[PDB]
Amino acid sequence: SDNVIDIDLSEDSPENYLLEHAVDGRMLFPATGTLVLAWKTLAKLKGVEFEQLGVQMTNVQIHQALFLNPGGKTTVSVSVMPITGEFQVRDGESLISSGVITSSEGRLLETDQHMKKGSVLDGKPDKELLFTKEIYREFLLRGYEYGAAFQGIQRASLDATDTDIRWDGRWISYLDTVLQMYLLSKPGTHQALPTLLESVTIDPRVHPAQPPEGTTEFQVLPGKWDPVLQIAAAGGVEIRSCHSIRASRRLNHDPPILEDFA
Amino acid sequence: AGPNPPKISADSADFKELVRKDLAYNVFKNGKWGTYRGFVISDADRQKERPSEYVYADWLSAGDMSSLRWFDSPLKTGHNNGMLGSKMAHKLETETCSVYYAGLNLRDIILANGTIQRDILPEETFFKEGVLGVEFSGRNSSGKRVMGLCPPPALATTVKCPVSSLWSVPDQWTLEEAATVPLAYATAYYCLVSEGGVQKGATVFIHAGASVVGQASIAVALSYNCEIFTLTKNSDETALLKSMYPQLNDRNFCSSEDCSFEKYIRKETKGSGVDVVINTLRGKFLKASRRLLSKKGKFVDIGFKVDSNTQIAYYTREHPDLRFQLDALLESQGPEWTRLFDLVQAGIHSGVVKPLKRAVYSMDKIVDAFKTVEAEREAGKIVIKIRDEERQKVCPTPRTSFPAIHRTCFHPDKSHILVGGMGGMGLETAHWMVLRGAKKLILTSRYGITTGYQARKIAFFKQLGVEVEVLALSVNTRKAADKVFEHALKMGPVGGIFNMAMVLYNDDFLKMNREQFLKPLESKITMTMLLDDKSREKPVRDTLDHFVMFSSLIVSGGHLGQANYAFGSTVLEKICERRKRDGLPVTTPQWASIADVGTVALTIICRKYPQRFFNVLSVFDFMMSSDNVVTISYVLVEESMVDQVLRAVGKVLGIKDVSSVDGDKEFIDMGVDSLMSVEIKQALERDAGLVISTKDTQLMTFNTLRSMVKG
Amino acid sequence: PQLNDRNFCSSEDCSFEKYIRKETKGSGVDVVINTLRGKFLKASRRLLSKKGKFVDIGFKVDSNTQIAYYTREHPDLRFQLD
Ligand SMILES: NC(=O)C1=CN([C@@H]2O[C@H](COP(=O)(O)OP(=O)(O)OC[C@H]3O[C@@H](n4cnc5c(N)ncnc54)[C@H](OP(=O)(O)O)[C@@H]3O)[C@@H](O)[C@H]2O)C=CC1
Ligand SMILES: *P(=O)(O)OCC(C)(C)[C@@H](O)C(=O)NCCC(=O)NCCSC(C)=O
Repeated sequence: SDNVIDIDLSEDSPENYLLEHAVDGRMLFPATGTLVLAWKTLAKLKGVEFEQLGVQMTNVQIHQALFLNPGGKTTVSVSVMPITGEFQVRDGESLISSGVITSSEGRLLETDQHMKKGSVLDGKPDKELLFTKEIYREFLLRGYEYGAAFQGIQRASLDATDTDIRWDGRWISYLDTVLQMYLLSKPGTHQALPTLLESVTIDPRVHPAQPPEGTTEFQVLPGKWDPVLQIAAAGGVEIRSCHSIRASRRLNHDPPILEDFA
Repeated sequence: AGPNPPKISADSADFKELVRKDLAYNVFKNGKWGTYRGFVISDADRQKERPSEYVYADWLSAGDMSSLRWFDSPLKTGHNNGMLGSKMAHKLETETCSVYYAGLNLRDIILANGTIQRDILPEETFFKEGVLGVEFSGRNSSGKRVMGLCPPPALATTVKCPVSSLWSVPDQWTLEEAATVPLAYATAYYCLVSEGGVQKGATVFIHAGASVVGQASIAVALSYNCEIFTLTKNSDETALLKSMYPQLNDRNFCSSEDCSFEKYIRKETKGSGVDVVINTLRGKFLKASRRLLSKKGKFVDIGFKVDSNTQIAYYTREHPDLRFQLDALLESQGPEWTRLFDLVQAGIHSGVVKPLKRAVYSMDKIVDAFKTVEAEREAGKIVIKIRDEERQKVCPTPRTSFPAIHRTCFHPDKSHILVGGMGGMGLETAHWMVLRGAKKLILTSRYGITTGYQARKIAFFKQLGVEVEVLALSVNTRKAADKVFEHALKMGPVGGIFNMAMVLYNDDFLKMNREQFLKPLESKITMTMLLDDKSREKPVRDTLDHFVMFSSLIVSGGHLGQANYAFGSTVLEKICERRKRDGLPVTTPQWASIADVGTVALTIICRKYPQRFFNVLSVFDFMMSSDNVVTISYVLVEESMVDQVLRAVGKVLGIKDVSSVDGDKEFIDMGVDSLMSVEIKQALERDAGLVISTKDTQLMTFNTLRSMVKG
Repeated sequence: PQLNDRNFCSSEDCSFEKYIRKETKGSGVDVVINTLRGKFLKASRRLLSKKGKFVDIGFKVDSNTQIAYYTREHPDLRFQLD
């Protein structure tokens, strides 16, 4: 009924990076993807620019998975109720997301992480730091195939607490890199697909503006995972109490052949 | 070589014959000329069932109730898997029992058919081998006949039941009857006497009166002299309940087909309502049941298929989640549990607790038993008969074997050496061993912990309760080998030696000096002989249980520039066959390109695709439980609109040839969890105009799909 | 006199949840006598222990909460002494 979004997954579309996010060969729409769609829809309803709007989503259920069609086009029909804030992303007669989105003009951020300037991960040895190669070896072994646009975390501690998330302008990818601090906070071997983010605040007025066009040395925003409150915060974003559902692992190749050298 | 060994020397006789044949590979073994060849192991053998003393029921594919099989139980090692993390905080005293009958509840069916993931269960069961079965009835270690509840898996042949959860079977019930009592009546007392606080003369409303928990709830309430209202599906259930409990008239029965009971219960109680509501139905029946509550009434909701809003309530502490409380109590076994233990124990003596109806299913009919519970076409308990009860009342359990599928397990009291295990496949293999039982690892390297990824996982293991010792020692001298095993016997008996070391130097054979040649020959020859020698001498020889030597396909496929690595890798493959001649344990995986971990991790070499590590460990589990020495494992790389969508839909299910499989076999029969169905559902719209329901997906054949796209 | 400065928090902002959870070593509070509304009510419920009890005696309940009382979803304890 309200704003209909067309995700163009073509060769040179600006949203071609959305294909660099797959789970064992399944190219799914990011769980934080629906957060941006709902966030942008509220701004369009209000008439303000989505980057000047401070939102707060509550109880964001990812009801069902959206399989992006490579080299094609997918349509969603985001719908936000004017005063209550009930938002809903849907495709035809199938529900894909739900929750409540609210805007405000005051402080929406609980943790005081939007004030941190540099990075605690300075001067530490190489054996007390994780780098981009090693962080995404942990994710890959669990089935999360991240590409180059979703590989935001540049550094971290062995505790997974402190990070060096990268800010490069794209919002669907940045909100995912903040949700990766949650995934690497629960070491394991199974594959979990997030299905409920209880609270998300994206106050952009305390968040660095979009990089000047043509930039290549994108800056890094310090982030932190709060094991007490279960809050993943980095810059002007927080995700609190995100739950996931285990999923069986799919073999992308064909079954191996076992022989007996005799 | 036989009594007449060949005499191949220049102008010899046996040699001249070889030259005439002119064969590129001549090996004299077992007294005959031949060739080393890789013979394909059929795919049917990976699931071949062999006799095993201790077995337990699990699922091959999660969410499929037709994939339940019997696997080997680590209880052959005495202990049980999942002794990591929280499970190490409760030092419960346990009694090892031999299970004779295993009870089947709706909790097991819910987990088996994918309605709930194992992560909803108590955190102490996160690393358990399986999550199926809680109640049982068998014989303890002393021969006494016992029954009780234990953390899963109780659907096995041996359990380690806490001594505070074990009742004694009265000398009137057969072991078959005792298998129905524990959980049904333990939950009835929890719902009524522990959570509902029932009082004498109170009015209680019980949903699904014919269910096993429903029947138990009625018996407890009647003992409390309550006014009972129950929901019965059909007249057969109503008649059955009346026969079991003569105190029930036709006035105490309603219908679960519609929410018309509300007026009946609200008129017969004169508007006071019902004091306790044991709720299993959902939707509008849940709302109507709440509205019947008295002013002090309690609502106990034990349904499993909760909605989304009420699932949020559980997360945000709005409501208490009581559908997995018996499981949680059994982990802690604290004051709350002992109250239920006393209540049920009292009930047995006072005659309230009486065996329910039963339906015995053999072990091999586990799949049929699970389907019977799920359908709920008839009332009664479903119990799997594991053994046959002896005529005596106190006698030892005869030692017998059951057919089961392989499952590698490692002794928790034995130390395992992982030479070169701090890298690539070693760290993700040590993780596998920890999950499967290993709790004592000695990882060895030339330098030590030198990267942040290593330090993170070594810290992860130590957190889980594993004792990891990292030695920076290369075993290239008998002195070093003694030191490594000295640090091993000080942790525990040495029960495994894995060599996953590699030092590659790649160059054309002609351009390699002596030093450069023997670089990959230290971790594959010099080591493997020093580790082999130690395993051949006591005390390791008696204790040693696994001896694994990882190798590569260069032994059977060859490669260019890696003449040295080929030489060493083959000698490792022959040192692991001398061990077989002498009867010692030995295993030598012969891998191909592998993904996600190591050398390849940093694609297609010799046309062979890299394997996913979660498969490397699936076949590796097969490799350890096998009789052969070397098992080669590698992966090789691979119209009308009606056939277009069929291929895509078949590809989702994991079928390579859609035409090969039967056209009359439903999708659920092959296996369609919860994500394959949505992918098909969105694909039948993306590819064609069809729009189908998710539930319709699992009950539709390939022929139906073909006949539907044409329409 | 028994109470010390450690036993007090501030009602102005929802920073007590962090402090209480840290001071209780993650076990949570066994009983909550709740009068505040909105984000303070949710935060108080999240401090509840596994057995913890939530007693809500506030009078100015929200419309959704009031419907819960009518539906028998929750008990209404604000006029129970009466
Ligand atoms: N990776 C693959 O795709 C394939 C693997 N394999 C086999 O599987 C294993 C792969 O392990 P991978 O981690 O991938 O190889 P890597 O090169 O990734 O790391 C191997 C480890 O070997 C250790 N190592 C080497 N020499 C010694 C030594 N003398 N003493 C102690 N430790 C030593 C190194 O530790 P440090 O660096 O600290 O000395 C290194 O961490 C090897 O055994 C290999 O033969 C078989 C076929 C292909
Ligand atoms: P059935 O038990 O009904 O299955 C429910 C499923 C299909 C799992 C549904 O809840 C679902 O698909 N949820 C996942 C939503 C999702 O993909 N979120 C994360 C985006 S992908 C990522 C982490 O890579």
